[PDB]
Amino acid sequence: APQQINDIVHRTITPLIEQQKIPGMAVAVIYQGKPYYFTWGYADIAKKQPVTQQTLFELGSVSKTFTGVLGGDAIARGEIKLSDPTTKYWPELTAKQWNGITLLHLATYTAGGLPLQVPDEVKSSSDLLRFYQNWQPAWAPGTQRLYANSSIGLFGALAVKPSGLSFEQAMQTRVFQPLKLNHTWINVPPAEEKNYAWGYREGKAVHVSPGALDAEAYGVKSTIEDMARWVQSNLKPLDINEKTLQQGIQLAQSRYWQTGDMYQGLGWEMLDWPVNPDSIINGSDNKIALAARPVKAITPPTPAVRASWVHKTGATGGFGSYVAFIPEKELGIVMLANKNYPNPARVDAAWQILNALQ
Ligand SMILES: CCN1C(=O)CC(=O)N(CC)C1=S
Ligand SMILES: CCN1C(=O)CC(=O)N(CC)C1=S
Repeated sequence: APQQINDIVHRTITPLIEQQKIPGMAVAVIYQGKPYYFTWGYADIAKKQPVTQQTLFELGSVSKTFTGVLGGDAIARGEIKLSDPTTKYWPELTAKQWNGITLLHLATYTAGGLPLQVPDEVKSSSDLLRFYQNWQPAWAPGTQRLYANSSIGLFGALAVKPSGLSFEQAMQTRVFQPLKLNHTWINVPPAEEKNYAWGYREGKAVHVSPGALDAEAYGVKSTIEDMARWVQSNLKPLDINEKTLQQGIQLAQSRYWQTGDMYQGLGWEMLDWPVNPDSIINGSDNKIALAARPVKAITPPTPAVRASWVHKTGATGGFGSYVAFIPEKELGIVMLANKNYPNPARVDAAWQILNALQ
């Protein structure tokens, strides 16, 4: 790799790992469309297993970008419309507050205050129905963005209903496989378990627990190589042969809502490039990222803007991940770690690295 890339990455990531006490980390830098890989530390401390390019990390919320793209693919297939009412795909949802709440609203956290987490008490499908039936919005639909697994999670579930496929099957066959993401999983098969890093929370080794709509909201695990390929795909959607997937990716980066200087896509979030680093750094802090904020409707949505900082932070109990890229520049980065460390530290490192290379 170019010594510039090596120095920039190492000078940035080494202190980050030290300061944040990150056990293991993998980084991919996409420079002029080509990936460059870097690994540090341990995937499994007790077994002294190092991080490698084949190490599986929990993506957490970065999963929502796959979910967004899968939804976009379903739109392109004509199987769903984002303008349709939610009740069209879930007739049992008869409570009156669901009037006027569309798939768009679910996909973009603008339904009116759906909670961050689906309650752990929800186990069966009937529990799930009861939950959404009894949910009372704090706001009118399409007025406030509140980041929520219960929102985009339900979107994912409904988006694949007409296809007849389970969410996992739709994702595998319509997204993972055509993009040759051969080491990306919703459920890690035993054959791949040896590469599945442990997460670390408070010194304890942890993996993500099963939960309602987990697959749809935070259930993807991937390697640094597949995630680099994921970024390449989202950098250059036109190079992709499957028409609907190609279109789906474009739709996922459309700008549907604005709050502050940020735009909400399907899973992906975007800002105009060049960005104010303080804005994306401070904005990633949960006190802002998880806050209720008013939205300006983008009518109609702006098609994917090449001059954008496109990104997503992700977390599970034991993992912290970040993906960012700039389509106009053929420039991107993936940061995968088996510790959930503060978002602003992730974004700061990413902007430091990409800015030096642009
Ligand atoms: C649905 C119309 N539309 C958009 O709003 C944005 C976009 O990028 N594209 C192209 C795939 C379309 S068709
Ligand atoms: C349910 C997954 N998960 C976590 O475990 C921890 C966390 O901070 N976040 C982000 C809100 C998520 S989605």
